[PDB]
Amino acid sequence: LQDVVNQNAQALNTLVKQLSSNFGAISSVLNDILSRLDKVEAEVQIDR
Amino acid sequence: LDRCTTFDDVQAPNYTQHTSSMRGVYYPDEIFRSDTLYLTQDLFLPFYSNVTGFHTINHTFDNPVIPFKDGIYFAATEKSNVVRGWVFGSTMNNKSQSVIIINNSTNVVIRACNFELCDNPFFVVSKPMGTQTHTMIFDNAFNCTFEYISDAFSLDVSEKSGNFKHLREFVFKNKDGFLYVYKGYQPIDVVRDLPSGFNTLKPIFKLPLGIKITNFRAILTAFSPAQGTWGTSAAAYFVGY
Amino acid sequence: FRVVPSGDVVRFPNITNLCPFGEVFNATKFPSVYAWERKRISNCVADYSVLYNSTSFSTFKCYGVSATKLNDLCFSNVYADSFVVKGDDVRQIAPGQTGVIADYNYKLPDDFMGCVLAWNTRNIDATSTGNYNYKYRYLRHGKLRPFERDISNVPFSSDGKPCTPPAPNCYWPLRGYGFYTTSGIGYQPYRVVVLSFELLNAPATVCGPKLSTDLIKNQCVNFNFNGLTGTGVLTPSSKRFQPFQQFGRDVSDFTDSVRDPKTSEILDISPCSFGGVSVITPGTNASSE
Amino acid sequence: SVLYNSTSFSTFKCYGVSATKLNDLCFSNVYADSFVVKGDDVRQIAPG
Ligand SMILES: *[C@@H]1O[C@H](CO)[C@@H](O[C@@H]2O[C@H](CO)[C@@H](O[C@@H]3O[C@H](CO)[C@@H](O)[C@H](O)[C@@H]3O)[C@H](O)[C@H]2NC(C)=O)[C@H](O)[C@H]1NC(C)=O
Ligand SMILES: *[C@@H]1O[C@H](CO)[C@@H](O[C@@H]2O[C@H](CO)[C@@H](O[C@@H]3O[C@H](CO)[C@@H](O)[C@H](O)[C@@H]3O)[C@H](O)[C@H]2NC(C)=O)[C@H](O)[C@H]1NC(C)=O
Ligand SMILES: *[C@@H]1O[C@H](CO)[C@@H](O[C@@H]2O[C@H](CO)[C@@H](O[C@@H]3O[C@H](CO)[C@@H](O)[C@H](O)[C@@H]3O)[C@H](O)[C@H]2NC(C)=O)[C@H](O)[C@H]1NC(C)=O
Ligand SMILES: *[C@@H]1O[C@H](CO)[C@@H](O[C@@H]2O[C@H](CO)[C@@H](O)[C@H](O)[C@H]2NC(C)=O)[C@H](O)[C@H]1NC(C)=O
Ligand SMILES: *[C@@H]1O[C@H](CO)[C@@H](O[C@@H]2O[C@H](CO)[C@@H](O)[C@H](O)[C@H]2NC(C)=O)[C@H](O)[C@H]1NC(C)=O
Ligand SMILES: *[C@@H]1O[C@H](CO)[C@@H](O[C@@H]2O[C@H](CO)[C@@H](O)[C@H](O)[C@H]2NC(C)=O)[C@H](O)[C@H]1NC(C)=O
Ligand SMILES: *[C@@H]1O[C@H](CO)[C@@H](O[C@@H]2O[C@H](CO)[C@@H](O)[C@H](O)[C@H]2NC(C)=O)[C@H](O)[C@H]1NC(C)=O
Ligand SMILES: CCCCC/C=C\C/C=C/CCCCCCCC(=O)O
Ligand SMILES: *[C@@H]1O[C@H](CO)[C@@H](O)[C@H](O)[C@H]1NC(C)=O
Ligand SMILES: *[C@@H]1O[C@H](CO)[C@@H](O)[C@H](O)[C@H]1NC(C)=O
Ligand SMILES: *[C@@H]1O[C@H](CO)[C@@H](O)[C@H](O)[C@H]1NC(C)=O
Ligand SMILES: *[C@@H]1O[C@H](CO)[C@@H](O)[C@H](O)[C@H]1NC(C)=O
Ligand SMILES: *[C@@H]1O[C@H](CO)[C@@H](O)[C@H](O)[C@H]1NC(C)=O
Repeated sequence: LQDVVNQNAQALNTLVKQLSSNFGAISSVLNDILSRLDKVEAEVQIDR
Repeated sequence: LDRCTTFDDVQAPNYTQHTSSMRGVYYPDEIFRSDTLYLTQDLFLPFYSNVTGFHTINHTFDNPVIPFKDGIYFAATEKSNVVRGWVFGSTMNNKSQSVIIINNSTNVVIRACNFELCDNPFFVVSKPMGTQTHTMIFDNAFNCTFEYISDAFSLDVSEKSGNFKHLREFVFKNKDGFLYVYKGYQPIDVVRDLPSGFNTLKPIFKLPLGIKITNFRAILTAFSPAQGTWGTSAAAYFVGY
Repeated sequence: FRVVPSGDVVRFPNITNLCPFGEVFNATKFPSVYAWERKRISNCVADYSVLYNSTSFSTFKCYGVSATKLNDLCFSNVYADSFVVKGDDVRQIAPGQTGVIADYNYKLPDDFMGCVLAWNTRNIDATSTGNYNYKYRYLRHGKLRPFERDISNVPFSSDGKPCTPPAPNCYWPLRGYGFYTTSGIGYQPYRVVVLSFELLNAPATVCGPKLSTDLIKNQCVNFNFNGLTGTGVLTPSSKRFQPFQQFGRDVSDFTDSVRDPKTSEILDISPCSFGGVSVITPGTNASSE
Repeated sequence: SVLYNSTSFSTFKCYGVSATKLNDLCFSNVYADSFVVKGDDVRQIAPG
C-alpha cells in the first residue's frame, strides 16, 4: 500500500518537473519567448 | 629601486603537492533558487584534485610563470597580506597585451596595456615602520586599452606573527574575450597546509579585455629590514586547474 | 477555475539620460579594424528613433531578438564595438563567416546576441589622392577567437622563426586600405557598429522609452518587469536575493519571484487560475439546469 | 587563404557545409563552372 501511494505521488511530481525541458526551443519559458520574439518565430518555438 | 631589481641568492621553488577538498564551487548563473538540487555542466575543480603550493619564507621567494590552461583556482593562506595580485598574459613582455590586477595599499587597480614587465615584480614594506615604500611591478606601459580603479580604502600592511589567519580563494576563467573572476573568503587557524572544507565563491568581475591568456604570475611583497636589504615574511598560495 | 486580469503594472528603473547616440554614431574618428575599439553603455534610455533624422544605415541586422520588440525591453551588460572596413568586407561581420577579416581581425561568437549596423562613409573617409590610414592584418599563425583583438606588429615568416623585414620570406603583417573618391562601391569605406547585450536574466540599466506605473498587489494583473511580461498576482516575499540576482525560478523553470527595480523589494509571483470545478447534469434531453 | 592577398569577392555563399569547416575536409568529384553575368542577375545564381 505504501508503494502504491509513493508511485502515484512520484508520477505527478515527475510530470511537474518535466516542464523545464526545452524540447529544442530557444527556451522553456513561454514568457521569455513572447517577450523576446515577434509572433512569427514565437509560433515556431511555442509549437515545439 | 627606481628600476626593477633581481634578488640575489634566492632558493629555487619546491613545488609541494597537496589535494583540493570539495573546494572551488561557484555560482553558475545569476538566477535565484532555493531548496532544490541542480545538475549542471561547466568548468569546475574536481574534488580531491592535485594542487601545487608556493611559499614565501626566509630566502624562498616563489613567483614563477605558471600556465593558465583552461582556467585556474587560486587560494592564498596568509596573516600579513603578502599576496597582492596577478599579471595575466601570453608572452609576459612588451610584445603583447597583459593585464595587471593588484591591490596596492589604497586601491584595487586593473589595467590592460603593453607592459614592459619585470621578471621580479614586488611591493616593498619596511619592517621597523610598517609602511609601504616602493612598488616595482613594471618599467613602462603604452597602448592601454582598459583601466579600472576602485574607491579608496586603507590596508594594514605591517608584518604579523603567529598562525595563518585568512584564506582567500579565487577562480579565474577566460571565455569570449571576458575574464571571469569569482571570490570567496574564510577565517582559518592553521600552520602550513591548505585547509579542507567547502565554500562557495561569488562573481566579482567580468572584464572585457579581449586578450590571449596562457600564462600568469603572482605579485608578492618583500619586507626589508633596512634600506637596500631584501627580506620576506611567511605566506603560501596554492594553484589548481 | 479561471480568473482574468483587471490591471496593468509596469516597473522599470529610474533613468533620465538619453543614450550617447551622438558620441557613438557621430564620432569624428573611427579606429582600424585590427584595433577595433569597445565602449560600455549604461544608465540611459535607448530611444533610437532620434536617429531617424540624421542617419541612414545600409546594414542593420539583429540576432537573438526581434527588431520590433526593441522598444519594450531592458538590456544587460551593453557594449558597442567600432571600426572601419571595406565595402566587400561588411558581409564578413556575421556569425560563422570566413575570410581575412573574420579570420585575423574581428570575429563574432557562434551564439552571438546583439545587432550589427553599417553605413557608407565615402565623403568622410575617402580622398581624391587616396587615404591609407585604415589598416587590417592579412598574415597570422592561426585564427582569432571570438571578441579577441591582436595589435602586435611583429614581422611575419611562414617558417615561424624570427626574421628581419629586409629579407626574403619576411613580411610586415599589416596592410593599408586604399580609399579613393573614384573607387567602386566594393572598395569604398564603411563604418560599422556592433552592439552586444543579454536579455531577461540579470540586472539592467539600459531600457527603452516606457512609462512606469504604480505597484498593485493581491490582484490578478498583467505585469512587465524590466521587459519580462506576464500575468499573475504579486505579493510581498520573504526571499533574500543577492545584489547580482534579479529573478528567481522554481523547479519547473517558471519565474516565481522578482526584485522591484525601483524599491528593491522582493515580490512573489503566483498564477491566477486555480481550483477544480465539476458540472452535474440530469441530461440535456431533460433539462438545461 | 592564398587568395586573401589578390582577390575580393562581393558574393560568397556555401550550401551543404559550414564555411568554417572547409579547412578540415576532403572533397570528392570537384568541378568548377565559370561564366559572366550582369550585376542584377547575380541573385539568380542560387537554388530555387
Ligand atoms: C595534476 O596532475 C596532472 C597530471 O596528472 C598535471 O597535469 C600535467 O601538467 C603538466 C605540466 O604542464 C603537463 O605537461 C606538459 O604537457 C604538454 C604536453 O607535453 C606540454 O605543455 C609540455 O610539454 C608538458 O609535457 C602534463 O601534460 C599534464 N598532464 C595531464 C595528464 O594533463 C597537473 O598540472 C596537476 N595539477 C597541478 C600541478 O596543479
Ligand atoms: C594605488 O593606486 C592608485 C591608482 O593609481 C593611486 O591613486 C592615484 O595616484 C596618482 C599619483 O600616483 C594620482 O595622480 C594624480 O592625482 C591628482 C589628481 O588630482 C593630481 O596630482 C594629478 O593630476 C594626478 O592625476 C591619481 O589621481 C590617483 N588616483 C585616484 C583614483 O585617486 C594610489 O596613490 C596608489 N596607492 C599607493 C599607496 O601607492
Ligand atoms: C602601439 O604602440 C606603438 C609604439 O608606440 C605605436 O606605433 C607608433 O604609432 C605612432 C602613431 O601612429 C606612429 O606614428 C609615427 O609618428 C611620427 C610622426 O607622427 C613618425 O615617427 C612616423 O612617421 C609615424 O607617423 C609610429 O611610427 C609608431 N611607432 C612604432 C615604433 O611602430 C602603435 O600605434 C600602437 N598601437 C595601437 C593600436 O595603438
Ligand atoms: C620592450 O622591452 C625590451 C626588452 O626589455 C626593450 O629593449 C630595450 O631597448 C632599448 C632601446 O633600444 C635598449 O637600450 C635596451 O638595451 C633594450 N633592452 C633592455 C633590457 O633594456 C624595448 O626597448 C622595450 N620597448 C620597445 C618599444 O621595444
Ligand atoms: C529634422 O531635420 C530637419 C532637416 O535638418 C530639420 O528641419 C530643418 O530645421 C532647420 C532649423 O530650423 C531649418 O533651417 C531647415 O530649413 C529645416 N529643414 C526643412 C524644414 O526641410 C528638423 O527641424 C529636424 N527635426 C527635429 C525634430 O529635430
Ligand atoms: C526611484 O525614484 C523613486 C521616486 O522618487 C524613488 O522612490 C521614492 O523614494 C523616496 C526616497 O527614499 C521614498 O521616500 C518614496 O516613498 C519612494 N516612492 C515614491 C513613490 O516616491 C526610488 O527610491 C528610486 N529608486 C532608486 C533605486 O533610486
Ligand atoms: C601581398 O601583396 C602585397 C602588395 O602587392 C605585397 O607587398 C608588396 O611587395 C612588393 C614586392 O616586394 C613591393 O614592391 C610592394 O611595395 C609591397 N607592397 C606593400 C609593402 O604595401 C606582399 O609581398 C604580398 N604578400 C605575400 C605573402 O605574397
Ligand atoms: C549609443 C549606444 C546605443 C546602445 C543600444 C541600446 C540598447 C540595445 C539596442 C538597441 C537598438 C538600437 C539600434 C537602432 C537602429 C536604428 C534602425 C534604423 O534607423 O534603421
Ligand atoms: C625541496 O625538496 C627536496 C627534495 O626534492 C628536499 O630535499 C628539500 O629539503 C626541499 N626544500 C624545501 C625548502 O622544502
Ligand atoms: C627559516 O629560518 C628559520 C630561522 O633560521 C628556521 O628555523 C626555519 O627552519 C627556516 N625554514 C625553512 C623552510 O627553511
Ligand atoms: C555630428 O557631427 C557634426 C560634425 O561636428 C555636426 O555638424 C553635427 O551637428 C553632429 N550631429 C549630427 C546629427 O550629424
Ligand atoms: C427525454 O426527454 C423528456 C422530456 O424532457 C425527459 O423527461 C425524458 O426523461 C427523456 N426521455 C427518456 C429518458 O426516455
Ligand atoms: C593575374 O594575371 C595578371 C595578368 O597577367 C598578372 O599580372 C597577375 O600577376 C596575376 N596574378 C594575380 C594574383 O593577379
